[PDB]
Amino acid sequence: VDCTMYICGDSTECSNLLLQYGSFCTQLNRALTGIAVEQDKNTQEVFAQ
Amino acid sequence: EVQLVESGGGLVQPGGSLRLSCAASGFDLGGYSMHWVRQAPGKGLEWVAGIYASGGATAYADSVKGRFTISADTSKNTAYLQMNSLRAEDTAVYYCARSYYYGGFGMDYWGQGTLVTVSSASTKGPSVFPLAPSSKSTSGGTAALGCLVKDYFPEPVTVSWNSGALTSGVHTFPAVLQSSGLYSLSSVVTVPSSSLGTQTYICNVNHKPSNTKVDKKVEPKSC
Amino acid sequence: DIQMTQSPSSLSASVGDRVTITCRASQSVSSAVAWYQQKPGKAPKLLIYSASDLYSGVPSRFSGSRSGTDFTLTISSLQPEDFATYYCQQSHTYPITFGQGTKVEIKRTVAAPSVFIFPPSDEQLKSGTASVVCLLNNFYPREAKVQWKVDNALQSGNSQESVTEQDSKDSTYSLSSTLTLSKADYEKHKVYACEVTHQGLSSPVTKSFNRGEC
Amino acid sequence: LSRLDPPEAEVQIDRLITGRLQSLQTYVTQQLIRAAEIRASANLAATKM
Amino acid sequence: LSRLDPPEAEVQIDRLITGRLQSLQTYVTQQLIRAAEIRASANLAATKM
Amino acid sequence: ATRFASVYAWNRKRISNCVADYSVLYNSASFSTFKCYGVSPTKLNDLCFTNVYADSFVIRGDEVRQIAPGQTGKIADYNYKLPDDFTGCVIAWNSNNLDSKVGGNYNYLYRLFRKSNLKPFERDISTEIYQAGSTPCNGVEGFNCYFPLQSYGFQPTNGVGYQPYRVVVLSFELLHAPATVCGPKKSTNLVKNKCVNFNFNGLTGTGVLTESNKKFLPFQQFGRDIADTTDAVRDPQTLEILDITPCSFGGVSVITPGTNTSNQVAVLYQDVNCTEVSNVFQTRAGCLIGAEHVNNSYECDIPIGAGICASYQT
Ligand SMILES: *[C@@H]1O[C@H](CO)[C@@H](O)[C@H](O)[C@H]1NC(C)=O
Repeated sequence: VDCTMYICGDSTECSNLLLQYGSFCTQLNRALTGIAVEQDKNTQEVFAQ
Repeated sequence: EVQLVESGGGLVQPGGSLRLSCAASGFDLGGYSMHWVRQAPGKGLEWVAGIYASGGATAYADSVKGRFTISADTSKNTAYLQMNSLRAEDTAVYYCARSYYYGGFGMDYWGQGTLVTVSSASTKGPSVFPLAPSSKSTSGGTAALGCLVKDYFPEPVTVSWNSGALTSGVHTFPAVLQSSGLYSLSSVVTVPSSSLGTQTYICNVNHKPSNTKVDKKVEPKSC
Repeated sequence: DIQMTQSPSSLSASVGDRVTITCRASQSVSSAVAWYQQKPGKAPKLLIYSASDLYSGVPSRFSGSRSGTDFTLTISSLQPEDFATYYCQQSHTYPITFGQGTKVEIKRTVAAPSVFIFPPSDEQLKSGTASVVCLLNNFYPREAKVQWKVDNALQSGNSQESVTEQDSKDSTYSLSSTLTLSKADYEKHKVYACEVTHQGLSSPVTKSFNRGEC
Repeated sequence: LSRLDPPEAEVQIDRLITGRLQSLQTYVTQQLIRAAEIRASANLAATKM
Repeated sequence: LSRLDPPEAEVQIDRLITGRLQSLQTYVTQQLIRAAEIRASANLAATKM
Repeated sequence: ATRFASVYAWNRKRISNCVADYSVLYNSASFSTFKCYGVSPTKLNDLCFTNVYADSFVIRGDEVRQIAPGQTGKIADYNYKLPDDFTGCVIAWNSNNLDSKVGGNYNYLYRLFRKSNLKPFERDISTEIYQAGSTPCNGVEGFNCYFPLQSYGFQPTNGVGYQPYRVVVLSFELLHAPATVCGPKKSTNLVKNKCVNFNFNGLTGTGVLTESNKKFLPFQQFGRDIADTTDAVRDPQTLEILDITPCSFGGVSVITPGTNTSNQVAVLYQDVNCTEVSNVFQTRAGCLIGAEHVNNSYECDIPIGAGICASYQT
């Protein structure tokens, strides 16, 4: 999930107001990417033997 | 220009009656209610009566019902209060006022009020008792001579010093009514203390209602 | 017959300050309320009528509003001429009742009074009674009292008092407090004294005399 | 942003962004817990292999 | 709701409903993390059995 | 309007099926009061409403302050009430040269009494005598028995707070229905199979307009998806059914060697065309800009996705 467009994209005003929360939503974007990576690691542990 | 002018007050003894009038100018009476309000000396205000000029219907305070009658005349553009069965408990400054509808609206404009007084002592001119200065040291080096104006009726009285020439440093009290049926008030003059043996200090009590005056010399006493 | 409560009983504020006085009715009064201003020696003047309508000849400084059942009267900026007693009237259900009325004081520097004692004189005592007089002159604020002592004991139930109106420039006033004794009681006590207490007096003013003195 | 006067929009936008971010945080937190449980199953499968 | 002027009551109620919800969300998340842990102890118990 | 209604009985104009220009009222600026609540006055002809309403009446100048959400007062509670969640504009102006009469204009009336407060947009035109006291009035005028309806003292000599004001309140109603009241934005013809911005009766979005492979029933103008947004529309002037596809997008990632070996990198644009984003490679995972390709299989180094990996060779 990309928090910029999730909240509102394609707009200067939408971006400017999301940025008032600083790095908070960046952390969610990172958690989700990290989960997807971990899910590949699970697949590799099970099959790449 | 809107004006209300009251008239007809005076002194009426118990068992008598008094008619008050109030003229209107700058506006009509029609469409308005007219009211009278009473203020006894030393008291706040109490309503007496109201009339709707365009209807003739009235209302009275329960406390005055059967004694105080209200009416209005739209040809003359004036209004009246007929106060009967007067007692010494009914003495007050009587005000005229106007308002909208029977009620639910406040009063817009009042007159100045005319004073009626009554007592067990129907009238008396004043007399004056002197008050000695302290013989001891005071703050600021100042001192005063005073007096008590006693046993007169009715109020107002005008009180001044040095036969009316001295107003500087003069401080006086409102009169209050005593058990004698008569009014009293104290008065002082504060000056540098050495002036109390130099200047003249005669209390001048002017009482127009009894056609009298009191010229009372106040002096330091040995002490 | 709707009863009014006006509050505070007294308010103090300097010139130029914002003053709010409130009135509450015991019952509904619609918008029938009138606001009056009374100066010493003068008839009450009308400021506001029917809750929010300004009376002609009244400064724009006088205004008000209503919230719920609370009626608020405001002077946006006090002038030296606005130190007067204020009242509320509710012209809804007759008899029409007014509130108690409230005062506004200038907040002048606080000071103690010139205090004189007049021991009963030989001439006054000819009446068969005695009158001891303590007079406090030209002082501030409005609130002050005199406690009497007889033979250094606190006195009670044997005194009377009268207080005057405040001065047009300084709002100072004088206070008169007396003791009533029969001549026979005057003769039974040796020492009389006036103890003056109020906000401007750091140490109660005590003045005294012996019977028969001055 | 097209409805309210810019500062009025800022107030309503802040209410909306905050609620959206909280919904994402709940989503991610719950997903992280599920990810851990799935990882345990994946490791168990790898062990069975 | 029985004490305040309705529009002010509404705002303070919204603040309290949100605070009460946050407490429920907190409870559930804590129980959810703890639930994963109790399951882990239980999976160990099942293994020991 | 030549004449306005009394506040006790305000007029309610129901407005639908029109092109609404609010900028005109704003720009003329003939109003002393022009305050919008829940909506901006700043030329918002972009938004459209299912219906709008215009409520019109005459009140005193000091009473103009009550025509707002969150208010109490003689008008706010007994003559003209707005909801606290109101969306709309309050517009007012001085009518001294229209509503002033010699002797006073007593045609305008207000309610002084009621036994309860009004609901938002409720009217009460009853003259039944209000009983303030405990005894029955039985239709008789008097103390504690009021005609609830009273005239305004709109005298020709009154100061500003007592002058009559003409007030119009424009309420904007947005339902899950076609906007029949919509501003005069320049009308444009639809462009098919291209990424465009859209505004269909005030409902906006961005997407690629395409012919629909499904039909809609005649009673409705649009359909919606899982996120409650527009899925497809019927054009409002010609009833064609067109789908709206989101415009191409995706995350952008960079494939890089360690920056101690080389600096040749490629940018992978997830699920998009190489013409939308010389060394240009199009695959299913996305487009790689700054990369070449080989059709042979080898060991994986940096994954692209869907079975394809990037690596470095001479
Ligand atoms: C562009 O990308 C879209 C969506 O991934 C795809 O449907 C289309 O076939 C692509 N076009 C080309 C020319 O690659």
